[PDB]
Amino acid sequence: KVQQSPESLSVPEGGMASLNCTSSDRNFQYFWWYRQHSGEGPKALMSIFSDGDKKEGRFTAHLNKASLHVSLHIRDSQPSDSALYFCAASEQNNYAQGLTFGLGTRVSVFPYIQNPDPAVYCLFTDFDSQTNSDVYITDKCVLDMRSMDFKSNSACANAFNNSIIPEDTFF
Amino acid sequence: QKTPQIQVYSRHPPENGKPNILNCYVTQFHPPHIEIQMLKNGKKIPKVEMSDMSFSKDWSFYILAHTEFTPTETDTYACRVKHASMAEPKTVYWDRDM
Amino acid sequence: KVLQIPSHQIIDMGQMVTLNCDPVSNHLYFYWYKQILGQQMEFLVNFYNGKVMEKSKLFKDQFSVERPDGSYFTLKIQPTALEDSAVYFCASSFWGAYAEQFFGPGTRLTVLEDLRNVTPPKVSLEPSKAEISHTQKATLVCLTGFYPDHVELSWWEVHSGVCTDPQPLKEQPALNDSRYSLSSRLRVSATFWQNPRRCQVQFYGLSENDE
Amino acid sequence: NYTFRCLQMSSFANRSWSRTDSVVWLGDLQTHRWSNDSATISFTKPWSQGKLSNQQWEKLQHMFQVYRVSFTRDIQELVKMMSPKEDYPIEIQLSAGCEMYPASESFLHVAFQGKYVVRFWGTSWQTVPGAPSWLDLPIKVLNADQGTSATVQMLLNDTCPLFVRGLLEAGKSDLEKQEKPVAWLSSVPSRQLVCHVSGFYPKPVWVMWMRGDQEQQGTHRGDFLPNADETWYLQATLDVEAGEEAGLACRVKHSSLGGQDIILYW
Ligand SMILES: CCCCCCCCCCCCC/C=C/[C@@H](O)[C@@H](N)CO[C@@H]1O[C@H](CO)[C@H](O)[C@H](OS(=O)(=O)O)[C@H]1O
Ligand SMILES: *[C@@H]1O[C@H](CO)[C@@H](O[C@@H]2O[C@H](CO)[C@@H](O)[C@H](O)[C@H]2NC(C)=O)[C@H](O)[C@H]1NC(C)=O
Ligand SMILES: CCCCCCCCCCCCCCCC(=O)O
Ligand SMILES: *[C@@H]1O[C@H](CO)[C@@H](O)[C@H](O)[C@H]1NC(C)=O
Repeated sequence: KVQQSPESLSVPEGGMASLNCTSSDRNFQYFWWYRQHSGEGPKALMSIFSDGDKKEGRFTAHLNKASLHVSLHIRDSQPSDSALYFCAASEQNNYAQGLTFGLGTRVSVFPYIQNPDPAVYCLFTDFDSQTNSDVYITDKCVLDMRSMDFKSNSACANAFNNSIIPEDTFF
Repeated sequence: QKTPQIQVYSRHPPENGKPNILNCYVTQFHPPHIEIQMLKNGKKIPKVEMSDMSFSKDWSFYILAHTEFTPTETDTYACRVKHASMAEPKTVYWDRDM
Repeated sequence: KVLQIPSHQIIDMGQMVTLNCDPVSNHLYFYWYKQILGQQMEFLVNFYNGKVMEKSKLFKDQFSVERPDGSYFTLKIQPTALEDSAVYFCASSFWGAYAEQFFGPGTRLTVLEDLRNVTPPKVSLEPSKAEISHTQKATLVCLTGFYPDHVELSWWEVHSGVCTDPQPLKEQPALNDSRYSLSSRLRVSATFWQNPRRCQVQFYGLSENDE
Repeated sequence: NYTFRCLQMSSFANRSWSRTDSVVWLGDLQTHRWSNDSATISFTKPWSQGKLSNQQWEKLQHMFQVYRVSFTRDIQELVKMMSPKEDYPIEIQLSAGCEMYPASESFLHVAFQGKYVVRFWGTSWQTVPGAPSWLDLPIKVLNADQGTSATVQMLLNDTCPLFVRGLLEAGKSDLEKQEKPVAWLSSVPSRQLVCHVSGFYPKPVWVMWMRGDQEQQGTHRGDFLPNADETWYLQATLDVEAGEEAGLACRVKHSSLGGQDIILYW
């Protein structure tokens, strides 16, 4: 067992996501971070096993074998950072081992929608990033038009009117 | 490229006729390519038992050859080492004291 | 690069499945990992040179992992619970521990009671007239009876502007053998929408060797 | 105080011909051998496994197999990419282990063609003063490899000390054995008086030529020489004058005798 924190983090483009991880056995003070995007194979992000900091480009990691506590710091968060981050402890003196992961953390990096004005067509588009049988609606989607350099949220009169709608909405 | 030192000495006090083990200790050589032979009266002694090759703190390799023998007041025992750093194969005769 | 093929495999209960893996050359430490519904990554087995080592509790009594010389590294479910329907990942290591493990793209397994429920989905590519007149930007949405649930809806490739749902939505959640529905929108300009001058979903159904 | 020592001897005659042999020493006793020929490391002692479990060891056994083969292909790659700075034949020696205190210090030293060029230290490989300048890029590359760096680190920080403390418990019956030395006198024109001492264990022995209360300050003590059966041989000498040899004695003190010093009169 390796306990991760939190269930989910949410960072704005440019901010820094910071995660936690704790081992309960004194013989497991050698940690890994593995990142996995949806329906894709996990990739190793970085190792620690040493009492210090460890800067791997845009990533910093702090370990304290003393209290078996680790941290991963994703600074200057990219949109392409939104993923499931796993953490595992390896055993001291093994030399043939399975990576045994914790429950993992879902990170959601979002863009700050400057100049938005929400509207439903029943698609609710161009809105605030803080706003979160017969009818069905899936969660937000960040569509980013690289050609026009414009990124937009997405998701028949009062159908979408189940959650909270802003006070500046066209219909 | 270091030239080997050879030393030949009995395990027990050499009593004529009594069964004794004859050691040949080869030290201070490089590279480890070496061929050691224990000779009684000239011809090579069949069951010449070699130890494992090891090296010292100064990286110089060393090895031990040993075989059983019973000394007499006639028979001459010798250790012959042929090494890359030697033009001629070196031989040393057991001094009858060691 | 550690390769797995294929990739999306649907099997009927009682008949054995072979999951092929082609690890990275020079590596001699192999691994199998199971992830169901995409939640938790789970260790099953590790192999080295000629024999297995650590077999976890999740490694069923009905499983077998071989690696003959020249061939693949194969986990074999034989056979074959409806609880097996998940994603399995192969992995390479080179070092036994303390070093990167390389994971494959995974194989999506789907064990099913009645394979007669396997039905492909219908793609359905209109831009809102109210959108372009108000913002000069027009969203086009593609949205239907998929099972289970091997689709991958895309645009023709235009990996720009378009987004897709994180996982399909089960149309009838109250049922065990339910069809799934996924959404995918592309955003178009006023100059792209108004111009007079394909939404395909890559689906995996029954194999070429099935009656 | 005991020094655990894994010595690795690797030869490279040409491309195709190469052999790696190794021997493991705890103090002055051999515990392991590993020939180029063998698939597994062999135990020389009944206790060479220490207190590691069978699985503990089998996993470690694999790691070295994966190393031995990798160490060869790599070195032969390092020469193919080299030239003309390096060429065959090539000799590589490697010494790694850890020293023991009541607390420890591990080491890894690499020597190339007899000269000591590389050591591992802390978290990284580093060239040692005077070593060939061309080793730098190669060492840089080796340090951008984390997995190797990490295995070497784990072996040096974690395993060596643990492994050794096990052996020290396991081989207690062999390490603390006591063997008595038998001694004899001889002479050889330089006249020179040799005092032979053989069959003693452990290694510390006190040998001196005497005239009563007086230790002869002219005694030449030879080098310790190994017997076939894991005991020691030593000799002591003293150049003498014409009449001076009458009245001299050889005294031997060892832990195996316990007050019972060996005194041989000439
Ligand atoms: C003529 C110059 C002689 C100078 C003497 C210096 C001797 C060098 C001392 C280093 C001895 C340690 C031997 C270690 C070799 C490692 O390179 C190797 N034992 C493990 O590294 C692995 O190398 C593999 C290829 O053989 C792969 O590249 C591995 O990458 S991986 O992604 O598969 O994990 C990678 O880790
Ligand atoms: C193995 O031991 C060495 C030396 O004690 C460790 O190397 C030091 O690690 C810390 C990391 O916080 C650094 O402050 C030092 O710069 C390192 N080097 C030296 C020379 O002290 C190393 O971390 C240990 N390895 C493991 C896996 O625990
Ligand atoms: C190659 C020597 C194997 C001998 C088996 C002894 C097992 C104990 C290992 C601890 C020694 C640590 C030094 C290893 C460094 C290295 O040679 O790469
Ligand atoms: C050493 O071992 C390797 C691997 O088994 C083998 O290919 C090679 O021929 C051996 N070399 C010698 C000199 O014995």
